[PDB]
Parts: sequence; structure tokens; C-alpha cells
Amino acid sequence: EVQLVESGGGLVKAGGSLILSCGVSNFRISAHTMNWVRRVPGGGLEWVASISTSSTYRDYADAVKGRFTVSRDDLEDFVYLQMHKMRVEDTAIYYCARKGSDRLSDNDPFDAWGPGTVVTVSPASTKGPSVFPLAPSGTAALGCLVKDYFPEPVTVSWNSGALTSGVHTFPAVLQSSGLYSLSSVVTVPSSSLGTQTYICNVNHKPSNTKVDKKVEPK
Amino acid sequence: EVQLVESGGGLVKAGGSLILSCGVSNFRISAHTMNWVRRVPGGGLEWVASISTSSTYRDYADAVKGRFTVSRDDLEDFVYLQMHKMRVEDTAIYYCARKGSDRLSDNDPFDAWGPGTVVTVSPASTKGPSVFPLAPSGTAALGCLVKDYFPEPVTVSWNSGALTSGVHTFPAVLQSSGLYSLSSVVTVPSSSLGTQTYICNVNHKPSNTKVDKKVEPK
Amino acid sequence: DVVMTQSPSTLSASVGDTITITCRASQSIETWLAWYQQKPGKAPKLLIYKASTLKTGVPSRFSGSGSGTEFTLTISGLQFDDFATYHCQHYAGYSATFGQGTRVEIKRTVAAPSVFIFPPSDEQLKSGTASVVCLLNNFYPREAKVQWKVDNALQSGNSQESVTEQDSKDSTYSLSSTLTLSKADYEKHKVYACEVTHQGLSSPVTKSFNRGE
Amino acid sequence: VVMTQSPSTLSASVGDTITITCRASQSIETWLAWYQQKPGKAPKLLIYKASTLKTGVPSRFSGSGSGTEFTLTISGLQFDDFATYHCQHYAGYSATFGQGTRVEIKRTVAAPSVFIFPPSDEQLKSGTASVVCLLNNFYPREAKVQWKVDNALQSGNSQESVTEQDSKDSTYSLSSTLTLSKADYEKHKVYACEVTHQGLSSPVTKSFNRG
Repeated sequence: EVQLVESGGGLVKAGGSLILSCGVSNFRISAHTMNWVRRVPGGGLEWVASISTSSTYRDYADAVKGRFTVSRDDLEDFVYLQMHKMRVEDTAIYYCARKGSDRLSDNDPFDAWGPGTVVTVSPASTKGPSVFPLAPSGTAALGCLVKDYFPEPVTVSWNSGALTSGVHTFPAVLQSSGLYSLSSVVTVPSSSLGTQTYICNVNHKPSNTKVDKKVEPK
Repeated sequence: EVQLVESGGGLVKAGGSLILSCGVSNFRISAHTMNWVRRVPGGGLEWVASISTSSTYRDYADAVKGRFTVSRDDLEDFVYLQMHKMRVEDTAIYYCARKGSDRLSDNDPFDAWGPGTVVTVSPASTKGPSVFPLAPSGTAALGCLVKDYFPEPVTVSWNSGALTSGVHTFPAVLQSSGLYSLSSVVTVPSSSLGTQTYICNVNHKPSNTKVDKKVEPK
Repeated sequence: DVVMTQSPSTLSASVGDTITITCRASQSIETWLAWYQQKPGKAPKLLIYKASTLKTGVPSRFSGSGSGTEFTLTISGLQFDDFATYHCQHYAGYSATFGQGTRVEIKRTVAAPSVFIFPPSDEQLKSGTASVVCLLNNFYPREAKVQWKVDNALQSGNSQESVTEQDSKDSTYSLSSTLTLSKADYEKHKVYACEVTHQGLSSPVTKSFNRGE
Repeated sequence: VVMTQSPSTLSASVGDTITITCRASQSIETWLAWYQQKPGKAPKLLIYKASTLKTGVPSRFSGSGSGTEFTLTISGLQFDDFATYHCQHYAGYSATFGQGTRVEIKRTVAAPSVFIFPPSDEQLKSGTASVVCLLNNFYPREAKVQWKVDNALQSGNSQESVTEQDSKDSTYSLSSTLTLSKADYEKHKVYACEVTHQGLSSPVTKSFNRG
């Protein structure tokens, strides 16, 4: 028996990027042309890429040609597949199989395969923010809490740029959900809380989302 | 400027695997020893891997030695770093760095650096499920419902194996949370809903979190 | 360039049946075909490494043929082991292409789905998520369609389906579909229904419930 | 090889001449380099071979030393020079780094003004509670926030973020967010934030009662 061991596969977002790799055991890849194959949710096998012995010639299936790059390491026995700007239909199990035979030739089938690794390309390429008020309970503090937006960045202004003094817009934090969240605050005179209107202008160019939120006492 | 761009960052789980890569422009990589570096939580740097010209030598820091693997592919100008068995202390920004100078020598600093990509290793190596009843409305259907676990499998049986006819446990679905869900069901005579107490004895075998739930009419 | 025209897309049979399948190249090749088995979610296994040319270690029940344009695979009395997909491949020096695989399956008469709909448990709902489940408990053959309607509004994009492979005692397929909604959105509407069509049904079947009733 | 760097934080005024020291556990000859690192940025090389200034690095940066004692001198701190700095031993096919030094603008000690914010009703209706404790305009940068719910020390359910030094008053500000589901937040009443800081003779606590 001989073995191949795919790694790196998981959840992805459309127009995002991932890299797969395949290790091996009981054999050396330095003799073999190495191939990537996938099984789509529709159940059919698609060939994806190959790279020759001696790393000479790299070839691709026409759905991934130009978008993907195949790579190899003949010494530690690893193969790689960069997947730049993935499509929703790049969702598949991705297998790494060796072109091979007991005696090798200038043309053979795939005589050993690894168990395959799942890749899912979720269709949400950009997510637009939610915006929530940070309500002011001398000097008072108020703000806006931008949340659940992808990718960065978000820009925030206050009163269309007329209110700049005392404003702090914080660096975003990356949540364990894979989505970003930032807060923008401003300190102002407590006396102005009844008359002055405070509006934070949240712009998210990647989703083409604009939100104007008025922040007022509860 | 010299151009470097990392790819393949994002979230990972302890005991999990990832692959980074970096591609370049305005230079060919083949004349350079290439490196990976990270910025650990204290704002300090650590060096992570170096691969020489012609892939002659590969050296690693003790923290990642035997866990990780660097590779390079000069004919398309790419460098790769596999990260098997990631651990929470591998949470950092990662960068692809060129060893170099205005005039290259046998031993040099790192001159050109890519903008970096973030990697987060979340401690959720075995996230235990949430398990919920599917309540019966001549033949009735009942069941149990599993949500939000990693990795697979969650295993289910009815009344510790006393019930097997008409039992179905469905293939798991990968949610947009990046966690699995499934359901288990059984069909039984409607007359037995009053006398027989149906229960599901479950386990998330990775975390060995053993669960039970009685299923009865609402 | 070559495309493979494999036929049928699904073959129905049973234990001890001798079966034949056929791959037809869209333009001629020099007998460069090979054939694979694939069990669900597994790696394929090579059976025949050139047309009519069985790989060593492969069970003797397998066979095939090739004529430079038309080709076959044949199995000499199916085992319960053989009820998997089969793929033809044309392999060139630095590329390949495959047939849309012939799925081999255990035959029976047509059977319509028993449909059941489950509301979210109160215990799920208080956490803020509502998962509504539709179960097609047993049917044959595999191909069925389920659509969700909320307040008679055809839904789109908020459900995930999975099918269990053939049952060990009756060889039927089964489907479940999970409609996912946050607690907020779920409490916005009353009726939650699933509508089913299948080979055995003369009209669509709908199961529904009213939230809170 | 192992290295030590001192001081870990250096506070100085614009225009000052400052020195940052690196000590090697064993002789490394002149095989040491120096790096400037801004927040959120990859490190930039300043000096190598102990004293060799990189082409284009300003002349105010200099380095000296050999064997086990090395020094980086900045002669006339400009606003751009207030950054992280790191000594780095380099060898033919490897390297190692010291712990780094952070250079900041010096000002008087300023205690944080502390504020606690309960979760908004809107967010709370969605099922998540994010309380936010704010430490406003303090100096120096080291501050500690501990959350207590019904006098119970929290651990593992909060994240912190700190601003860079304010351009006008040279202070720092810090926000800490304790995140809990609606199911876990409604279990306990009081939510407190215990702050310690060089400017506080005893810890300061701000709290609220749920509801």
C-alpha cells in the first residue's frame, strides 16, 4: 500500500483565496506527474490540474486555468494548489492522485489517490454592515457600533464631516464568526444633548452600503 | 518598489491544518533565499522558516520544527508554508520575506517584505454539539437534532440500541458558521406514543461529550 | 477536444445481475480509455487501465471493450460491493477527461415519498435560531424536488438538503431539507410549508404547520 | 543564541538623544542588526554589521558594540521615531531576535477616566449582550481591566483594544468588551469593571445592575 494526504481545505468566500497541499507516504513523488481532481456536489469527477515529473510542464482544466496555480516540492514530497479568487462552483471535494503504474510510461492512469479534502466556497463575496447607536447615558460620550461587515474597510464620519473634534474611530476587530466590527465614538458637551443632532455616516465601499444613523439619548 | 503578496490567511482551529503562500512581482525569486516570519501576540517578531536558493536547505524555529513545512516553486515565482497541527500560540500576522541586498551575498538581512496576512488559531479543537428533540406530531415519526459541532462525527442510537427498525441518521451539513449539523429520526406505531418512552443516546466522539435526550409528545 | 458520452447516467440492477455500460468519445482516440469505481464520498479505484485491460488485484467479475470511438464496461454478476458509481476516463499525456459517471444502484418499483414537516423546538428557538425540517422518509428512485414556502411565498437560498443512500432492507432513498431562519425572522410569519414532487406522485405533496399552533 | 533588550519601554521627549541596549548571552562578534516597526506594519531594517547604516536610513540612527553589548542611539527623536525597535542576531542560514523596546512620548502620569456601558436593548433582543468598559486618556500604557459578574472574576470572554498615543495629549485609551449570549447575561445582575493603573492608588470599579 501507498498513501497521499491532502490538507488546507475548509470554508471559503466567493472571490476570496485558499491554498491546498498534498503530502505522501511510502513513496517519493520525484518520479511522478502529480494531479489534482475534484468531485463537485453534482457527483461527477473533474480533472483540475497537473504538474509533470521534473516540474517541467504545468497544465489545467479550462474552468480553473489562469485562476489556479499548481506547484511542487520533489525533496520533501509535497504538491500545492493556489486557488486565487474562487468561484461558487469551485466548491468540491479536492483529491490529489499520482499518475502511475508498476512500470511507468509517457502515458498512465491514476493508480493511487488520497482520501480527499472538502472545500466550500460560500457565495457571499462582501457583507454590508449593521449599525447600532451607542447612546449617551460636564462631558458626555456617544457613538455608533458598526458590526458584521466583510471585507475591510469601513469609514465613519460624524454629521457629514462637520464634527471632527473629539472623534475616535477604533481599529476593527476580527470576530470568531470571520466578520469585522468597529466602534466610532465622540465626546461632546452634555449641554448639547438636547439641541444638537449627531449622525454617524458609515460607508462600506466593498458592499456599496451607506448608513446614516442618528444617535440620541434613550 | 519590489512586490510581494501573501495569500491563504484567516481562521483555523487548534490541532487543525492550513497552508500559506506568497507570490511576487518586479523580481524573480530564484537568486534569493526566502523566509517566513510571524508577529506573535506580544507585538514581537519570530522567524518561522527559511528555504535557501535551489531548495538546498530548509531551517525552522523550534516552536514549528516538525509541525510546519516550507516549499518554493521558482518557475512561477511562489513560496508556500504548510502548517499541520496548528496550536493557539501560532496566532499571528505571517509575512513572506526576501533575504537580500542592493548586492546579494552569502549571508544577508531580509530586504523586501509582503504586506502580510493574518492567521488566527482558535482554541475550539473539539467543539461539543447542541442536541434537541424532534417531537412526534397509524405511523408516527420522531427524532433528535444535532447543531454546532466540530470535528465529525456526532453519533446517535435509539434507546441504547433497543430500537433499530425504521431508524435513519442523516449525513451532516456544513453551516455558514463553519460548524456541522445533522438529524436522527425513527418511525413507530402511533399507538405506542403513550406507552413507549423514546430516548436518543448520543456522542460527539472527538470531544467524547456523551449526551442523552428523551423524545416525547409535546 | 474529446468529451466522453457515457451511458446510462444511472443503471438499476440487483445481486447476481450481469450489467453492461458504454462510453462514446465525441472524437476518436487510440483506445486510451480507463474505468474507475467510486463509492460515495470516497476516492475512485482504478479497475481497467486500458480498454478491456483489467488492473491486477481487481475482482475477476469485471470486463470491458474499445473500438477507438465506442467502448464498454461490464460486470459479471453484481455483488452488494458493486452498487457504486462507475466513471470512464480518456487519458492523454498531460490531460484527461471523464464521463458523467454511470451510477449503479439496487432496483425496485417506483415508491412515492412519505412527507413530514417538523417545526423548531422551543429550546432551539429561545437560543435565537429556527431550523424547520422537512423529511421525505422513503421513496424510489433518488430524484425528488422539495421547495419551501413561508406565508405562501416561495423561498430561495435558505435551505440545505441531504439524501441518505439506499436503505439496507428496502433500497429506498430518503431526503431531509432544513430551512434555517433567525428567531426574529421566524416569528415574523405564520404558516411554514414544504412542497414535494417525485416520480411516484401524481400531484405535488405539501405539508405545513402554523407557528404556535 | 539568546538576546536581552533594555529598556522594554523608553519614554522620551521630541528632540532627545536616546539609547536602547541589546545584550547577547554569548559573543556574536558584530553579527547584529536593528529594526524599526510601526503598529500594524512589517519591520524595516535600520542598521546591520552592528554599525552599518542601511542606504536611505536617516543619519540620526547609529549603532555600536561588539561581542555581547550593543547599543542603538537615536540622536534627536523626531515624531516618526516613536515606534517599536528590535535588536536581531543574524547568521549564514538563520537568525534570532531580542524582546524589543517600545519608544513613546513622555508625559505626566494620568489616571484613566473609567466608564461602563450596558448592552443596548436592540442588540439584547437579538440574543447577544456586549457590555463595553472604557478607560479614557491614561498614561503610561499599562493598565489592567478585570470583569466581575456578581463578584465572579471573568476569564476568556473579553477582548481589549488600545489606541495609539493621542497626537495632542500623548495619552492612551482602552476599550474592553465582555461578550455573553442573552441566555448567560440574564443569569447574573451586577456587571463591574475593576481597573488598575499606575495613576490609581487603589483599583477603580465601575458597575451597573442588570435592568
